[PDB]
Amino acid sequence: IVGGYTCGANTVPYQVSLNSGYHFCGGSLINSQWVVSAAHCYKSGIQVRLGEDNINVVEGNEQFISASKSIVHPSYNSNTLNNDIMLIKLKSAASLSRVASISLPTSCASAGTQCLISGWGNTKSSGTSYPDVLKCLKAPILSDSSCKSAYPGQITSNMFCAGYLEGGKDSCQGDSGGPVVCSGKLQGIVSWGSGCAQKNKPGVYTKVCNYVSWIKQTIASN
Amino acid sequence: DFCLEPPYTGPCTARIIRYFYNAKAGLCQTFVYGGCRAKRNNFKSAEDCLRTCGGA
Ligand SMILES: [Ca+2]
Repeated sequence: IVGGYTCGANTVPYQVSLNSGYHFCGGSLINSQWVVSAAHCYKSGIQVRLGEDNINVVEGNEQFISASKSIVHPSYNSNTLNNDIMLIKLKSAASLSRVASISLPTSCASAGTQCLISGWGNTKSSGTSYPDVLKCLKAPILSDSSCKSAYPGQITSNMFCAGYLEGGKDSCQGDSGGPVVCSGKLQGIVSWGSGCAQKNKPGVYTKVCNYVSWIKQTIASN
Repeated sequence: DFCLEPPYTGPCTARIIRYFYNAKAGLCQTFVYGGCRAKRNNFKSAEDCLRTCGGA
């Protein structure tokens, strides 16, 4: 997260860190046993870390649970990045104030809606600086037209842009799979972009409202 | 020669540690891969990297 602020210990209870010997992606807890993240974060040997604030120090509110299953959307396209969504089943259920699930959306959010994006990714536009604690960013959802103007022929119906055209505030490497929460509902999954916090290049997110059926049914039959 | 190409992080925002052959140093080094659109000078281990590009 470039241009954000320190969220505060366990103020984003649904945020999880996906660890494979180190933090490589974020994710959101949707119930005691399921996590939603990005399809490009698919990796073998994933350990999910809940109740985290400082990812480098054991502070006592953590729960490390290995994934038993990783289901990438059947239509995920690694080239176009369309359908960049994945469900991870926890080997055992998490104990749910510091660890809590986030609600799925009932409908899609509109341009202009203010959302909270969070993660442990790089905090520099030019350079490298990975934080110890969770960073937060409030960014508005942008119109489909401007999104499409920023990324010609790359935006599908399953993606939305959020951020600032001026640049300076954005998601960055290490934030993928994390939540974009608007009005208490999970509306997006951090996905991709052109560089980080560049002018006229806002971040692109997976539009969660289009997968609610798939998510609910997939969770129930696995 | 893809072994002489600079490492490519790509547009995705994961932070996955991969290896690339650094012909200037004559060794395989680590770099942050974003998770998608990998070029060929991108390996999962130093051994794979050396086997494919070593000596390029
Ligand atoms: Ca910790």
